[PDB]
Amino acid sequence: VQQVQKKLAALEKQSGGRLGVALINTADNSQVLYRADERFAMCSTSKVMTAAAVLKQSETHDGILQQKMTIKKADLTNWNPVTEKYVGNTMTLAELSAATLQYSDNTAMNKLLAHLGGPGNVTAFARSIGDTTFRLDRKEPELNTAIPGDERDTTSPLAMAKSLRKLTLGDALAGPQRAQLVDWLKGNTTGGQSIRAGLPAHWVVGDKTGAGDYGTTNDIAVIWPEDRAPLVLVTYFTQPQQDAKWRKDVLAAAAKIVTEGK
Repeated sequence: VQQVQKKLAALEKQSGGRLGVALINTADNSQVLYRADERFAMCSTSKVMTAAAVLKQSETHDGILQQKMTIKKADLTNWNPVTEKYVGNTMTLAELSAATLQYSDNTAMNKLLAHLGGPGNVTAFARSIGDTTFRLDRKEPELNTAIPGDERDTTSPLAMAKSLRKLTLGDALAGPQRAQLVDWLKGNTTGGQSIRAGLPAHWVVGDKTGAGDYGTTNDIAVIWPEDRAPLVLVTYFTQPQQDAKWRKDVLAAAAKIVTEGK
């Protein structure tokens, strides 16, 4: 309760980094905030707003998700778990969206950025749903520099939590698109050691992870605790050393602290 703030404060002190948490309990709209208004480098978590921008398009242009793009060996980047299997072939916007959300494929992200016309467009979309904090400035892999004091490609915990609620539970997207985004998040394969690790095994979760220089370790998610009201949670973490190691365990601990008894 008031002991939640003490635990979070102590968890950050032991971590040696800077922690950001925003929890929204949709049961009564109450919130748990820790540095909720400070900016953090989104890293791969920015892929959710990006994918949602494409889904928004599909609401007007029928069959857009079935539109193809060719994959060239010169498109490959530092992380191509899926795209590298299609070199010299094509991929639909649906496959690219899936590849970037569930495997955090970097080449797939840049493909979606090209389709949309650049990061400025994603930023505009954000603005269209009432988010005045979010901002995307670069593509993969540069957007993961996470340099202290740099505002490029950042956002705040509380603002990313609200936008995720709007996209997955609110009216920012239409029915079909909303469901498709929820299914993609639920199929993520990278969140095993983060938020999920701090929750009871049988709870249902949808999330997107993030990792960048300065050991920036993030994760955003929607959590369905048995038959109760869903919880929207954002855990952002970054460190002092540019080459610091990732701390997925710090997000897991923060998750437990704020969702205990929910």
